[PDB]
Amino acid sequence: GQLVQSGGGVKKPGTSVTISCLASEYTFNEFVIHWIRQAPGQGPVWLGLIKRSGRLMTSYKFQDRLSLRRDRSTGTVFMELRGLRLDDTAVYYCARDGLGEVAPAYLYGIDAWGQGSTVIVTSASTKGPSVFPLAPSSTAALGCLVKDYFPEPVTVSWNSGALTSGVHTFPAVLQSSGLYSLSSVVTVPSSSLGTQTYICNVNHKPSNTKVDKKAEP
Amino acid sequence: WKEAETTLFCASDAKAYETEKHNVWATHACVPTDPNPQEIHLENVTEEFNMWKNNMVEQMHTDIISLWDQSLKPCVKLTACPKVTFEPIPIHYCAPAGFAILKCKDEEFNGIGPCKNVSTVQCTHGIKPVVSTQLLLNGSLAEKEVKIRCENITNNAKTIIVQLVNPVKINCTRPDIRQAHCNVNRTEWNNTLHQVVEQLRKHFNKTINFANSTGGDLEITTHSFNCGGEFFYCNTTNLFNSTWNTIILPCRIKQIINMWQRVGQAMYAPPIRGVIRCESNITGLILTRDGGNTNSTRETFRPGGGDMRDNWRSELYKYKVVKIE
Amino acid sequence: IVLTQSPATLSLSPGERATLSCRASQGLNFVVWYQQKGGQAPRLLIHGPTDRAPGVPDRFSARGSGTEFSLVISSVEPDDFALYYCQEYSSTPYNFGPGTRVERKRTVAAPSVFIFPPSDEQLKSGTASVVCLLNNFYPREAKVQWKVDNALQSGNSQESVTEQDSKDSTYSLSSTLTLSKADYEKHKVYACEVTHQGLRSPVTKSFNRGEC
Ligand SMILES: *[C@@H]1O[C@H](CO)[C@@H](O)[C@H](O)[C@H]1NC(C)=O
Ligand SMILES: *[C@@H]1O[C@H](CO)[C@@H](O)[C@H](O)[C@H]1NC(C)=O
Ligand SMILES: *[C@@H]1O[C@H](CO)[C@@H](O)[C@H](O)[C@H]1NC(C)=O
Ligand SMILES: *[C@@H]1O[C@H](CO)[C@@H](O)[C@H](O)[C@H]1NC(C)=O
Ligand SMILES: *[C@@H]1O[C@H](CO)[C@@H](O)[C@H](O)[C@H]1NC(C)=O
Repeated sequence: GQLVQSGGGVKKPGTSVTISCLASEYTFNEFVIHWIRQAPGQGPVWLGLIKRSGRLMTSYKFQDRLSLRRDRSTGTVFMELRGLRLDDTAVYYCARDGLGEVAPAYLYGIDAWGQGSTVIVTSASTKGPSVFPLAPSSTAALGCLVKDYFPEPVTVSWNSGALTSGVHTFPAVLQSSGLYSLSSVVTVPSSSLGTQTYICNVNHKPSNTKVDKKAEP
Repeated sequence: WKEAETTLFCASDAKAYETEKHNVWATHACVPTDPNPQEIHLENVTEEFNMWKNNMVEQMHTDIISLWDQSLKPCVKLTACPKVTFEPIPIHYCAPAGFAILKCKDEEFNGIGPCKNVSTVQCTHGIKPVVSTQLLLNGSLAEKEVKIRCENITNNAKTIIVQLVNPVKINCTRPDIRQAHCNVNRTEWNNTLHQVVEQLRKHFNKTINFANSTGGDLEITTHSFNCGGEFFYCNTTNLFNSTWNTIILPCRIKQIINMWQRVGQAMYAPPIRGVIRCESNITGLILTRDGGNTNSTRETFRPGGGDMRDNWRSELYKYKVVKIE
Repeated sequence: IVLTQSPATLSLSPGERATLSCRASQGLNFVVWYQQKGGQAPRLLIHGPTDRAPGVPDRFSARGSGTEFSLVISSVEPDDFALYYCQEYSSTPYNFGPGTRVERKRTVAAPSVFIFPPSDEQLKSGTASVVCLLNNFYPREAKVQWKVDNALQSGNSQESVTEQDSKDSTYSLSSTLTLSKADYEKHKVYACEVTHQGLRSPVTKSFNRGEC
């Protein structure tokens, strides 16, 4: 719309990542451009900014690993984040702000954002999930645990998609390995546990992996 | 009659026989100055000013932009480049009919807020549009003491503009055909740093330190300026290493420069052989403070620049426009 | 400076007046506010200085001074259920608040709690996952605590929570405690303890290793 960007993606730990942010001439000429990241389930974190003067400013907490630069030839701004760690995994935005520095109104406020660049730091390669069953108790609960796959997404259905009532498929969590894991559960009558057959159908397209696993007592 | 933004016009004593490009521009865009210019004092009147939220600055910026685009335009990045004579002349900005300029004559006006000894004028003083970073050259000086100005000193992101009261001559000279250098008196510069540290000290509460620029484009890390049509880039490391309770700066001329006025690049011919020398009055500085990680032992200030609006701001700070109705 | 927001969650019915709070460690002139929905970038609501950015509807207003600021939504619409962050400009680094989640109000609902031992299949892989499921509860705030033979497990479990269900306005939550096999084989009693408004005493669900 106003700010385009094209940052990297999967990075192995220890490496560096460079994210560019192509700006309109007006924004680039008149506005500040922040670099801001956001990890999953967390709020935004300010990393640094580039003023229209060319001044570079970085967050004290990233200054040893973070380098900002601007290209006055093309109207692009950049951030390089080095020594990547799994917890640098986040969506990275460049985003503009007049900062009381534009000519009319003199307003602060981040009014235009780039689309964001997702950076995932890990050493994991494409991998299909292992699907383990979560067996019913003694209303009963049953499910599938879909562990250790990369990258997203996996899809899960039950009984070939013929079971939607009372099903919860949790959003995936990224484990300390750098591989994902999720669970898919369903609540069902205790009377039907003896007779009704329950099968979760998992599909991880990125690895051409499809598994149908029946979890039973 | 309340502050209103409108297009001003400019006046100057440019010379029509002269192909010097400021004279050529001014001849077309500006008019001759009024022989006996009137200035009227406004008794019992207080009026607010804000140099950082001043449209006059923007108009001047736009004007100088069109000036460079008309006068200089060599080649690159998508496009003839004869050499040109470059030496800024003073420009006056004047109010049309139905408008008026208020001028703050208050001593030691820090740039923002109430001014009580306000007057009205037809034209601004003559302002030479000197393009420079980190140091302000050939500008105006506060009469009483150095004056430092900021939108909010506590916002480290916000630029600081220092106005000197004694000027410091700086002589730059080119007799490697691209190697040049600038000279200034050390003891007087030490004393300049001192008069700045005293005013910074008024705010701090903190022991002051000066460092060279941390990085960025060549234009803002060095003292970048024009001289005889050639673009100088001077290492200011020697001006800005200091800690508080003659100096030769090595310079380089660059053919490939960034255009301060738009995205792209300009490329010029190599400098002419022979004699290049500029003797300039250092009259102010643009500084930036690090913040974020200060420490009770050091406050770091570094040479700034890049947004030329601040250059204009250093001269237009005393003025505001109103719709006289 | 630092900004803190309250409450963590605001439960509201459509039509009700929402007021979100932002507190600053030192004196500020203003703060700006952002709305964020999942998967999208923040959307500026309130410019700085105040009041509100272009495109922002009338129901949005903001106020405060000094240390204290708030964002007010006069009559909440379905579109307004989202996360709201405040943001500060006093100096770098510019801090964002932790955010206040606005959700749909409902009658308190206790979770249905279930626990799942690691499968015999999984134990082969050399790892063991113990899962505690909390089904269809409200409000969203709930605390899970793991114990292995009365040893509090800290740092070695992970929780995941569904989005508020569009049909019954409840949440569900999983907590997975991860142990190696060797460590799992070494302990008998595995338990998860749940604390929640819908429970008058925290509820513990547990199992003994090797017993059906
Ligand atoms: C009052 O106006 C005079 C000019 O007549 C000016 O020099 C002086 O600075 C003004 N007053 C103050 C307190 O500055
Ligand atoms: C600037 O000067 C300092 C000290 O004189 C020197 O260490 C540095 O390398 C110089 N850099 C440039 C780009 O001139
Ligand atoms: C700035 O100073 C540092 C050391 O003081 C030096 O390493 C660097 O090259 C200098 N560069 C400029 C442009 O002053
Ligand atoms: C400064 O002024 C002198 C005399 O007015 C002039 O010769 C010189 O070229 C100017 N220098 C700059 C950098 O404007
Ligand atoms: C600068 O901003 C701070 C808070 O952001 C405020 O306390 C201070 O008063 C402002 N500056 C002035 C001159 O008021």
